Amino acid sequence: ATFEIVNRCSYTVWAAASKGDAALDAGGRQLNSGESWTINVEPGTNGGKIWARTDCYFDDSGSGICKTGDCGGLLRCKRFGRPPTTLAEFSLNQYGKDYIDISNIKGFNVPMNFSPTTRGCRGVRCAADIVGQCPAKLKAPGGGCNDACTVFQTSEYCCTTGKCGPTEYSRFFKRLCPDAFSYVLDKPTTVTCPGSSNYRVTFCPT
Repeated sequence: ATFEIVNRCSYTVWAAASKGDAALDAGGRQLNSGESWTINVEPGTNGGKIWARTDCYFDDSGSGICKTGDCGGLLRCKRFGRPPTTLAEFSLNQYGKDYIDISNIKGFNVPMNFSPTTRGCRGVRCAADIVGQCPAKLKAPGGGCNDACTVFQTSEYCCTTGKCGPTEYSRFFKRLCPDAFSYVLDKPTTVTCPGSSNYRVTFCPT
């Protein structure tokens, strides 16, 4: 599958793509304002994620740090990023279908649209000013809006037992972005697409 990753933000982002124990394609790249990066994701990829990283500093070997979404200090991500990260999530060619969603379960840093570029399904978007509106206790001093599990580490926020409900904090994300997951057991907002669809992830879509 092809993913076109497009930065419409006025600021540079460092895109990242991983399935948690491996990079997808090159794993990461700088995207200046307006730039597009096309990656190839292996068919059958289960639990893939794409995100933006902000305020990164890398040396000549691709080692450094990002203020949001850092993946063990690498330009080319092999692992998932440090919250807060708005997440484009996908599992491809799962019994003949693709499954896509946006998640705020690991917080929010950059607004994003995640849409198919091929026929047969719809896209999802979380484009509200979640950082600007972020509850005081969730504001990441490094930048972005943390999820409550990251901040408070409770069974209720982290859904440790598999029995959690919505919270004041999850309802904040849900109110601003109804089409993204706000907590682990949220009513699913997953879109079913034809197997082997292609996609575009757009940062700052509005």
